Amino acid sequence: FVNQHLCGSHLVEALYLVCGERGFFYTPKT
Amino acid sequence: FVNQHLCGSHLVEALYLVCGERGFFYTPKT
Amino acid sequence: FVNQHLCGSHLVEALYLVCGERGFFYTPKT
Amino acid sequence: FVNQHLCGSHLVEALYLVCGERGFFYTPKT
Amino acid sequence: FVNQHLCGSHLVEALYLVCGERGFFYTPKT
Amino acid sequence: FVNQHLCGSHLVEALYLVCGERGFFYTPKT
Amino acid sequence: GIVEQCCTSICSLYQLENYCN
Amino acid sequence: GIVEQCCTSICSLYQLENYCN
Amino acid sequence: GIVEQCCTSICSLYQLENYCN
Amino acid sequence: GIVEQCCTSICSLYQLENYCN
Amino acid sequence: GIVEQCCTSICSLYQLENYCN
Amino acid sequence: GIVEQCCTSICSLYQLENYCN
Ligand SMILES: [Zn+2]
Ligand SMILES: [Zn+2]
Repeated sequence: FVNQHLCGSHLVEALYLVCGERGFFYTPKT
Repeated sequence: FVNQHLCGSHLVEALYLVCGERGFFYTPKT
Repeated sequence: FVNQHLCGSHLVEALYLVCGERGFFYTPKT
Repeated sequence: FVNQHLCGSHLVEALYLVCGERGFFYTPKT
Repeated sequence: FVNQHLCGSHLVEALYLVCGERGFFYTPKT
Repeated sequence: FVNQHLCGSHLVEALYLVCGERGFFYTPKT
Repeated sequence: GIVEQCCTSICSLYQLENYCN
Repeated sequence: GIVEQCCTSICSLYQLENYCN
Repeated sequence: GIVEQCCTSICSLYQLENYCN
Repeated sequence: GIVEQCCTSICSLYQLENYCN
Repeated sequence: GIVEQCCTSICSLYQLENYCN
Repeated sequence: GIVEQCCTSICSLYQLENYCN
């Protein structure tokens, strides 16, 4: 199987799904 | 990964991200 | 009135809206 | 179609999909 | 800082966030 | 702007829209 | 109204269509 | 399939009902 | 309209307040 | 089933993967 | 913290802005 | 960064775990 592009708010939604309680940082300028 | 609490459309979003191009079936109890 | 494109997670959200309790299948390879 | 239980932003998403290019008004009680 | 494009359902989600209880109109033909 | 009641992924969506290209940290209590 | 009925109870897509322009 | 009908082309909410169980 | 201002071009959350009731 | 377990309790992404085609 | 306050109570966009980088 | 890896290119859910705290 191959993956797809995750952009904008969909990217942060995916980070929420994967990290949950751990929290995460979203730093697009990095 | 972490455990998830997922209701309503949030569950289908999670299935979409987990399954990708494989697709999925959504089968709620009735 | 004319319709719009429904792609990615927005497509599955729309299937959830339309099918609800009936369930649905999302099979993009088909 | 099926009946829906829709709160918060989920209701505006549903209005967006139902109404399309017609647009809509969102008028909560205050 | 510079802003980004808000399209489709993401636009109405943003209107919900900004207007909330005040309500809003989404009239794309205007 | 209005006050917000935001749970789950809705909070991360709001952070995404408020912060834009600045990015953000999501730090739930554990 | 509709915003409240959909959330406290249930509503149909046909009832929502009344809020289209 | 559904992606060709609804994403690449356009489809209505009625056509989406084709993919309900 | 709103699509031209916010989707085709870019707009701020302050400009979105123009479309509140 | 899974739809109910995820909402009334909690579920893991590995449990969700069983619903992939 | 903010995640909890927004969900159990209410919060403003100005309070959220403090979590921007 | 994350946008280059996951949006411009493609990434897996495993690679997203790199941005958890
Ligand atoms: Zn989108
Ligand atoms: Zn929700």
